[PDB]
Amino acid sequence: AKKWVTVYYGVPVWKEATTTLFCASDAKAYDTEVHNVWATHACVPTDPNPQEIVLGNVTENFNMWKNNMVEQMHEDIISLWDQSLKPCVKLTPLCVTLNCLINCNTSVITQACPKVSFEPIPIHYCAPAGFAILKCNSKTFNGSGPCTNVSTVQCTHGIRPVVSTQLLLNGSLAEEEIVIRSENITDNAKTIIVQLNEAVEINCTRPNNNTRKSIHINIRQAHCNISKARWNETLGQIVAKLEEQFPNKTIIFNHSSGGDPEIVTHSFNCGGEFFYCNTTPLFNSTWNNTRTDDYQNITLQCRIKQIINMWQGVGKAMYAPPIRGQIRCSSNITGLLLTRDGGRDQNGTETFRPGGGNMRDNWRSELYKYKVVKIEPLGIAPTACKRRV
Amino acid sequence: LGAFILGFLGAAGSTMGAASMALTVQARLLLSGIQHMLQLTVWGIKQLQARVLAVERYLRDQQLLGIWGCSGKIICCTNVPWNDSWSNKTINEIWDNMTWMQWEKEIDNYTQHIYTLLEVSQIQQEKNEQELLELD
Amino acid sequence: LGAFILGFLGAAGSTMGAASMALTVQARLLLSGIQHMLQLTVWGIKQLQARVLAVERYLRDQQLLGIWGCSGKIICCTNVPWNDSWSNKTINEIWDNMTWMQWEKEIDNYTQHIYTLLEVSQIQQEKNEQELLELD
Amino acid sequence: LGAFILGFLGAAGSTMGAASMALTVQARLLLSGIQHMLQLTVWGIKQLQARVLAVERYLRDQQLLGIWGCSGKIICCTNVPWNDSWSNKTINEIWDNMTWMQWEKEIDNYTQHIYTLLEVSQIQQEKNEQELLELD
Ligand SMILES: *[C@@H]1O[C@H](CO)[C@@H](O[C@@H]2O[C@H](CO)[C@@H](O[C@@H]3O[C@H](CO[C@H]4O[C@H](CO)[C@@H](O)[C@H](O)[C@@H]4O)[C@@H](O)[C@H](O[C@H]4O[C@H](CO)[C@@H](O)[C@H](O)[C@@H]4O[C@H]4O[C@H](CO)[C@@H](O)[C@H](O)[C@@H]4O[C@H]4O[C@H](CO)[C@@H](O)[C@H](O)[C@@H]4O)[C@@H]3O)[C@H](O)[C@H]2NC(C)=O)[C@H](O)[C@H]1NC(C)=O
Ligand SMILES: *[C@@H]1O[C@H](CO)[C@@H](O[C@@H]2O[C@H](CO)[C@@H](O[C@@H]3O[C@H](CO)[C@@H](O)[C@H](O[C@H]4O[C@H](CO)[C@@H](O)[C@H](O)[C@@H]4O)[C@@H]3O)[C@H](O)[C@H]2NC(C)=O)[C@H](O)[C@H]1NC(C)=O
Ligand SMILES: *[C@@H]1O[C@H](CO)[C@@H](O[C@@H]2O[C@H](CO)[C@@H](O[C@@H]3O[C@H](CO[C@H]4O[C@H](CO)[C@@H](O)[C@H](O)[C@@H]4O)[C@@H](O)[C@H](O)[C@@H]3O)[C@H](O)[C@H]2NC(C)=O)[C@H](O)[C@H]1NC(C)=O
Ligand SMILES: *[C@@H]1O[C@H](CO)[C@@H](O[C@@H]2O[C@H](CO)[C@@H](O[C@@H]3O[C@H](CO)[C@@H](O)[C@H](O)[C@@H]3O)[C@H](O)[C@H]2NC(C)=O)[C@H](O)[C@H]1NC(C)=O
Ligand SMILES: *[C@@H]1O[C@H](CO)[C@@H](O[C@@H]2O[C@H](CO)[C@@H](O[C@@H]3O[C@H](CO)[C@@H](O)[C@H](O)[C@@H]3O)[C@H](O)[C@H]2NC(C)=O)[C@H](O)[C@H]1NC(C)=O
Ligand SMILES: *[C@@H]1O[C@H](CO)[C@@H](O[C@@H]2O[C@H](CO)[C@@H](O[C@@H]3O[C@H](CO)[C@@H](O)[C@H](O)[C@@H]3O)[C@H](O)[C@H]2NC(C)=O)[C@H](O)[C@H]1NC(C)=O
Ligand SMILES: *[C@@H]1O[C@H](CO)[C@@H](O[C@@H]2O[C@H](CO)[C@@H](O[C@@H]3O[C@H](CO)[C@@H](O)[C@H](O)[C@@H]3O)[C@H](O)[C@H]2NC(C)=O)[C@H](O)[C@H]1NC(C)=O
Ligand SMILES: *[C@@H]1O[C@H](CO)[C@@H](O[C@@H]2O[C@H](CO)[C@@H](O)[C@H](O)[C@H]2NC(C)=O)[C@H](O)[C@H]1NC(C)=O
Ligand SMILES: *[C@@H]1O[C@H](CO)[C@@H](O[C@@H]2O[C@H](CO)[C@@H](O)[C@H](O)[C@H]2NC(C)=O)[C@H](O)[C@H]1NC(C)=O
Ligand SMILES: *[C@@H]1O[C@H](CO)[C@@H](O[C@@H]2O[C@H](CO)[C@@H](O)[C@H](O)[C@H]2NC(C)=O)[C@H](O)[C@H]1NC(C)=O
Ligand SMILES: *[C@@H]1O[C@H](CO)[C@@H](O[C@@H]2O[C@H](CO)[C@@H](O)[C@H](O)[C@H]2NC(C)=O)[C@H](O)[C@H]1NC(C)=O
Ligand SMILES: *[C@@H]1O[C@H](CO)[C@@H](O)[C@H](O)[C@H]1NC(C)=O
Ligand SMILES: *[C@@H]1O[C@H](CO)[C@@H](O)[C@H](O)[C@H]1NC(C)=O
Ligand SMILES: *[C@@H]1O[C@H](CO)[C@@H](O)[C@H](O)[C@H]1NC(C)=O
Ligand SMILES: *[C@@H]1O[C@H](CO)[C@@H](O)[C@H](O)[C@H]1NC(C)=O
Ligand SMILES: *[C@@H]1O[C@H](CO)[C@@H](O)[C@H](O)[C@H]1NC(C)=O
Ligand SMILES: *[C@@H]1O[C@H](CO)[C@@H](O)[C@H](O)[C@H]1NC(C)=O
Ligand SMILES: *[C@@H]1O[C@H](CO)[C@@H](O)[C@H](O)[C@H]1NC(C)=O
Ligand SMILES: *[C@@H]1O[C@H](CO)[C@@H](O)[C@H](O)[C@H]1NC(C)=O
Ligand SMILES: *[C@@H]1O[C@H](CO)[C@@H](O)[C@H](O)[C@H]1NC(C)=O
Ligand SMILES: *[C@@H]1O[C@H](CO)[C@@H](O)[C@H](O)[C@H]1NC(C)=O
Ligand SMILES: *[C@@H]1O[C@H](CO)[C@@H](O)[C@H](O)[C@H]1NC(C)=O
Ligand SMILES: *[C@@H]1O[C@H](CO)[C@@H](O)[C@H](O)[C@H]1NC(C)=O
Ligand SMILES: *[C@@H]1O[C@H](CO)[C@@H](O)[C@H](O)[C@H]1NC(C)=O
Repeated sequence: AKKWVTVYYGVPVWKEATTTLFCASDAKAYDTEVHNVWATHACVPTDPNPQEIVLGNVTENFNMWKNNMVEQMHEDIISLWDQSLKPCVKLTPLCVTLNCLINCNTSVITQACPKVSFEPIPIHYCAPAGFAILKCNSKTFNGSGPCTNVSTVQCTHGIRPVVSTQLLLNGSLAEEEIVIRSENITDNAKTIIVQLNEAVEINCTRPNNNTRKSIHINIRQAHCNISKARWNETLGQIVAKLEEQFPNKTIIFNHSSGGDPEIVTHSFNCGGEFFYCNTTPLFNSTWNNTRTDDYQNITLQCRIKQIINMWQGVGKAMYAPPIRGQIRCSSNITGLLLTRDGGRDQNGTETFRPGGGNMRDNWRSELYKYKVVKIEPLGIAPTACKRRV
Repeated sequence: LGAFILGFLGAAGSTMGAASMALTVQARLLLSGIQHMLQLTVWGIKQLQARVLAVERYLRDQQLLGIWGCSGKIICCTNVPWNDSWSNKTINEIWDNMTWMQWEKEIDNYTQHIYTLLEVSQIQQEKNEQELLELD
Repeated sequence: LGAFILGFLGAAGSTMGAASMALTVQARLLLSGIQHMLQLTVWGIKQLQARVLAVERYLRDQQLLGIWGCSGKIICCTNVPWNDSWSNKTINEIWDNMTWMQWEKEIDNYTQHIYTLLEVSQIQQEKNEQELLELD
Repeated sequence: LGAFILGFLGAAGSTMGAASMALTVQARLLLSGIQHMLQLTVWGIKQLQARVLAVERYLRDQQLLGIWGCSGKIICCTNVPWNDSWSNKTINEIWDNMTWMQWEKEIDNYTQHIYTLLEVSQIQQEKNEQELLELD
């Protein structure tokens, strides 16, 4: 006939926003716990009546490695560690704008070091006034692939700010099957995030019994235990998924390939105790469709350290000596960070060494379901009307 | 009404024709008329700032459509002819298929150009109206 | 203004003619321009949710009157002839006697039928306008 | 937009012509789209009551302009001739010089008289429209 342009208003159209999100955690405001002190001064109470509006037949390209929301959580946690664990000596680099002998002299800071309590708390990132947060609901989701069961919410689920390497601690589990996520496979640079569907437990202690400070002119020793009869089940499903990506090659796990002590070993915290657990008797086994472990209590030898390398930028640190005794960590294991060793020398093998260290990758495994979008209401479409003039 | 305060013309996922036709059914119906905690206060305000901002944005854009002669109307109509180099599609398949999210990516290249054509057409209607004021 | 946020056309109890004539007097006047407790917060919100909901309902029905061609107007006017089997009363006694609460019960039987006639008349005006678009 | 919620036509201090021309630039841009404490609650409400009252006053006066036939329009236009005993100034110097605060004191004597002329002109347009209803 005769097409004509018209303008509508209130049209459902989405975009991508780059806003700030206020946190919302269930605090206490009375104890001397660090996270309860931080959550009281900058967080609001949790929403008692949440509403999840399920959308219809919609599809959204949920990219996860280009998510700007995870770039905010990482900057909201660094501001917590500067209020929690004050280092005794904070040695950090500082260069001068001189082209090239560049003047790069260190700048140390001496602060008081009180041994404070330490325990994470689940926080909820909520959308500000005027924006909305989308959420996929597919049981696989694939990572940067578009899903179909998109539903909108206003606040995310419980997210714990646990900082660890090689094994993602406390958090959410998978829905029905162990899925693997990676930005791009076969390029051996991007870390492969593996989410488990069953909580693998871990207990780490040192009661007292080792007040022996030095040896010659132990308090620096601890251990962990993993249920071998339960851990083999979850590992048996990981190799079942990895072989689906490489059917002719051989899955061969291995220890780390070296580097900094916070990467070669596991590293988590419990009341200022910076456990550096040697994980070689957990990834030494080579694999095929059958096992190569043995046949309960895998003694994961750990060690408290004092001079660490900060994860919140370059630069060493030095904390106060450890507590006298009774340090317990009744944790869980929900994820697993694995790298890959490919190449032209790869003679039908698959090496999956433990990686991690980039804390942004620690939270991308948690903030993969969400995305912050805004509502643009204009719209233009052709029609058959005509303005009478 | 379309899962948010804004975007009330219809719910996403449905096609443009099926959503606009369902609005009229929702129009006749809505017009004929046929435990606690002290921290509910903070969330009582966060639920209000989203409603006041959505209303305050509504009234702003409702008045900003006066640049195109579509002031105060959610569904306007202009007199600018629709090019064929923009979409090259019939009015039947655009409204029966291609929901709003799909249609936006279809004309996202020219959605900034069409805004320039609508304003020029408004000044022409205002100037042509002014010429008749010399007579009447 | 009529003891509530809605119902601002006049106060109840007064007749339809006396209320509409008193509104114009209130129109010229308003246009020419001639102890505490912490629990005042909870009631500070309850007094806001009644004002935001009354505004949000106002804008919804103000735009829903586009079905009858009375969009954005609190006092519209149509072209549907008034039947005599509905009220059978003169325009003088309807406005001088019979306040709004009494008039509603007078035509409550046909108030659902008249809504059907107003929509059919709007589509006819839109279709007849479209036929003139073939010429102009 | 003009440093307050109301007074959004422009910022004070700028002349009437420079403010009205700058609004159109702000119109195309906005349309194309190209620590905490518990006592933040009390100030969270005081910032809302100023926004709800400004919107509720906006909708009231927007509908009260129906007395002059300028309902729903922020920039109307009438047909009452401008006297020379009111300002006796050309349309060029009024818009290039004399900002809004200065212009208000210029016609504050007659700003109450002009309101009487606008209402009489509206009733005349309504009565003259009613006479044509006898024919059409
Ligand atoms: C993953 O998630 C899991 C949760 O599912 C996380 O597991 C949590 O880990 C926490 C730390 O690792 C752990 O917290 C500890 O709990 C101890 C037991 O709590 C219970 O008892 C207390 C007291 O009876 C109850 O109030 C409470 O409700 C519980 O029922 C606490 O006792 C611990 O506090 C002590 O340790 C911290 C360590 O820095 C000290 O800062 C703190 O001040 C306390 O220190 C005293 O005790 C130590 C023990 O040796 C002494 O050495 C020290 O000098 C202090 O001693 C004084 O006080 C004692 C009395 O307590 C007195 O006898 C002595 O003479 C001194 O006067 C600490 O709070 C959580 O329980 C644990 N949760 C679960 C469910 O297991 C896990 O960490 C997460 N993963 C990661 C990586 O975070
Ligand atoms: C887990 O990863 C580690 C990565 O370090 C890997 O351990 C090393 O693997 C390399 C690759 O085979 C080993 O290197 C060779 O090992 C043979 C066997 O002992 C040596 O004889 C070789 O030394 C001779 O050859 C060199 C040239 O090839 C000469 O330059 C040299 O002078 C010698 O003449 C060569 O070193 C390496 O020994 C191991 N190291 C250890 C500690 O294991 C490990 O194999 C991976 N795990 C699994 C299960 O694959
Ligand atoms: C996801 O990651 C994958 C790996 O992590 C990416 O795969 C890459 O894909 C490209 C496209 O084929 C490969 O590039 C090839 O490289 C060879 C070797 O180059 C050498 O020889 C050429 C001449 O032959 C010479 O000019 C060069 O200088 C080199 O000396 C080329 O011969 C091919 O023509 C082709 O360009 C990459 O090798 C491959 N990466 C790896 C690690 O194998 C993949 O692209 C990623 N996905 C997306 C969507 O980007
Ligand atoms: C698409 O996404 C929606 C998101 O809500 C999914 O709906 C949810 O489905 C689960 C089942 O896996 C429901 O959990 C069940 O809830 C009922 C009632 O609360 C309870 O009886 C069960 O024990 C179980 O907990 C969940 O409630 C439901 N969401 C809502 C808001 O009701 C839906 O399943 C997804 N579609 C597919 C095909 O997965
Ligand atoms: C984590 O624990 C494992 C426990 O096996 C440690 O592996 C063992 O480390 C020692 C120290 O280097 C190795 O001994 C060396 O063996 C070579 C022969 O390859 C010999 O030439 C050296 O003189 C030295 O005796 C030992 O072989 C190695 N165990 C195995 C099975 O290879 C590992 O070092 C610990 N890692 C961390 C970071 O704590
Ligand atoms: C990779 O690491 C695992 C860590 O569990 C190794 O499994 C461990 O293998 C040793 C072999 O010497 C087992 O010791 C055995 O103890 C029994 C009872 O005392 C004794 O009768 C045997 O003669 C032997 O000494 C140890 O129990 C077992 N760990 C667990 C938790 O059962 C595995 O061997 C490592 N593989 C390689 C290739 O390094
Ligand atoms: C493998 O590791 C687990 C934990 O790492 C060991 O479980 C622990 O076993 C001891 C010995 O029975 C338990 O102590 C007992 O607890 C009961 C209950 O309170 C108490 O009444 C007894 O007097 C005694 O103290 C200990 O509680 C238990 N750990 C937990 C968390 O329950 C297990 O024994 C290890 N396997 C082997 C073969 O050693
Ligand atoms: C799962 O994710 C991968 C990428 O992470 C998607 O793979 C690409 O999909 C497009 C179209 O589906 C293809 O054109 C590309 O060739 C694929 N690339 C690779 C490397 O596989 C994949 O589509 C996602 N799965 C689903 C169901 O969407
Ligand atoms: C780690 O410790 C937890 C408790 O701190 C253990 O969980 C208990 O396991 C026993 C079985 O041995 C059950 O009877 C208890 O009911 C469990 N506790 C709870 C609260 O349910 C866990 O088994 C330990 N795991 C390892 C590998 O040491
Ligand atoms: C962690 O695992 C070690 C190794 O099995 C446990 O040490 C054993 O403890 C049981 C009972 O306490 C003893 O009968 C064994 O003789 C111990 N083994 C050795 C080699 O000494 C240790 O108890 C576990 N941790 C916890 C908290 O139970
Ligand atoms: C660590 O794992 C244990 C189970 O191994 C979790 O305990 C479960 O917690 C949920 C939460 O409501 C309960 O519904 C289950 O009944 C618990 N099961 C058992 C066996 O105790 C525990 O919550 C996990 N820890 C964290 C921090 O998630
Ligand atoms: C989504 O598609 C199904 C397929 O039959 C349809 O029944 C349903 O109505 C669609 N959703 C909406 C909101 O129209
Ligand atoms: C894993 O270990 C358990 C005992 O802890 C055993 O029952 C199970 O068979 C093992 N898995 C495999 C694949 O052998
Ligand atoms: C791995 O297992 C397959 C059978 O599932 C077997 O054919 C193959 O030889 C095994 N690999 C090695 C290195 O023995
Ligand atoms: C749109 O149609 C006009 C016809 O007047 C034509 O001149 C113009 O080039 C068309 N626009 C484009 C982008 O092709
Ligand atoms: C919608 O698109 C399909 C092509 O995928 C086409 O076959 C169908 O005819 C279209 N619908 C209508 C009503 O024409
Ligand atoms: C239109 O925009 C798309 C992105 O949505 C881009 O890929 C394409 O090249 C653009 N086309 C033109 C003609 O600008
Ligand atoms: C209303 O008047 C019309 C005349 O056009 C008449 O046909 C109709 O029956 C009347 N309605 C009723 C309910 O009597
Ligand atoms: C109002 O009704 C009464 C009957 O109760 C009647 O007498 C009177 O005339 C009516 N008012 C007018 C102005 O006609
Ligand atoms: C009108 O409604 C009233 C009550 O709602 C009822 O008593 C009366 O009989 C009805 N009249 C007709 C004609 O339907
Ligand atoms: C304004 O102009 C009119 C012309 O019709 C004139 O009659 C009237 O007196 C003027 N007003 C004043 C205040 O002089
Ligand atoms: C008033 O108007 C007359 C006629 O245009 C003009 O000559 C005179 O300058 C004006 N006076 C003032 C004070 O504006
Ligand atoms: C503004 O007023 C000055 C006198 O103060 C005058 O000279 C100037 O011409 C006026 N501006 C314009 C644009 O006429
Ligand atoms: C106008 O009002 C001002 C003060 O508002 C007064 O000084 C002035 O004399 C008045 N002029 C006339 C003509 O009324």
